[PDB]
Amino acid sequence: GPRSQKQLELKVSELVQFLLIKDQKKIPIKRADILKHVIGDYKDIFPDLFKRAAERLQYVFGYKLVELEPKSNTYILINTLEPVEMRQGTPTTGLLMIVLGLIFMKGNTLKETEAWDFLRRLPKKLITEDFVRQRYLEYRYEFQWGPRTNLELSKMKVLKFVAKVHNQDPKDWPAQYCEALADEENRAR
Amino acid sequence: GVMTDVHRRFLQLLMTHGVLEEWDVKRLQTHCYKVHNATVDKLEDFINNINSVLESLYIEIKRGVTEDDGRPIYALVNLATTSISKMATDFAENELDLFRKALELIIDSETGFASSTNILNLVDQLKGKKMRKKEAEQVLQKFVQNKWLIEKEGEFTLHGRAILEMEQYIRETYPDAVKICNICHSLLIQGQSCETCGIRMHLPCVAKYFQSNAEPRCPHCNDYWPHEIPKVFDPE
Ligand SMILES: [Mg+2]
Ligand SMILES: [Mg+2]
Ligand SMILES: [Zn+2]
Ligand SMILES: [Zn+2]
Repeated sequence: GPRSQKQLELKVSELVQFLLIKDQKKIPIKRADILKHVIGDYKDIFPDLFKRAAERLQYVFGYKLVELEPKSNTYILINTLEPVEMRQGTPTTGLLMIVLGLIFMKGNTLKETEAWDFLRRLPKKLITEDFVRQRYLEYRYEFQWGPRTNLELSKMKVLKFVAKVHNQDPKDWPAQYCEALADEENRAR
Repeated sequence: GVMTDVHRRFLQLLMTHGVLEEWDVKRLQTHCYKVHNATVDKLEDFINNINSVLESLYIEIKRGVTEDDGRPIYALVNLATTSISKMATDFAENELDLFRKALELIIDSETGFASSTNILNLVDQLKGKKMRKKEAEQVLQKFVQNKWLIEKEGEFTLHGRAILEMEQYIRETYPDAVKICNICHSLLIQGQSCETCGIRMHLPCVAKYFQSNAEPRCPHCNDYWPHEIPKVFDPE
């Protein structure tokens, strides 16, 4: 029918939304699915329309819309940038992070064994004994953070970390969190 | 308008996140600059810029403020009215319909909160293929994880983000059940009402309207104001 400038701009917008939303799922997106769920009667002018989606998609959000296999009839989103709480990073550092993590979470102090059975699960004994030389303080086998770390990380960062594992961070944090912020403020002076 | 990689990367992030509080978006804005090292515009000026290359998409980085304590949030929101779809795309038919049903309850609810149990009863109603309460309890956590829903004490309210996204939709769809603040005049999900009127206003609105006033009086009807006046938001 009669489609104004905006009717169309709205359509491309709709499409770039569709794509954006899907790519999160790393689907990948089907041209027919694109056609059923967005184009409707605007099919006649689609290729030009797609072209626009593609460009806006690239230009405003910096995503390259790409068919993944030639003649796939299927598309995906590629990040043009750029690219990318503690960071090709070391293997052990993750481990540590987890551990210094555990420690923050159960009241800044935790017994040994309990973690250990639970840890192998996911060089244990020896690496964590030497973790002590630097990052750790252990008595008897109770655990605390140890001096080295606070110079290298924060209660907040450890939080961001434990956060990112499940994602989020309001819920496991709030209890802990409040000090973590009282630490962020503590860090200013 | 002049777009930079810093701007696109901001948008990429702002989206993977549903919504962000003011400081987190400046923490963000600055991040993108430091990751792209120049002078960093007043976050406010930065945004307006972007919002302006967005016009042709008829979508905007929108600033809003929470119904529980008036924190500033920002989401990427559609100016197009029929925003059933940002979620329509994200979830299953049955999941979407569960949201509807839940939203439907949040609105009628005097509180703007609905019990989990009241919601789950609606599970046999659900369109788009049978699910069970177990499955349903997860999905509700999904909506929470994605900032469409908020929970307090096994009850659920719309997330600020939800409102920013779908206010349009909602009002057009539930005109006789929606509530609007005086003052703001915007959609209002939870807030204080007057006992004499039936007037309602968002907490933060009640905070500001009666700010520094020793005798808060109901604006319409001027009766004495029955509820505790919140102290307006400030960075602390
Ligand atoms: Mg790993
Ligand atoms: Mg062994
Ligand atoms: Zn209001
Ligand atoms: Zn009144």
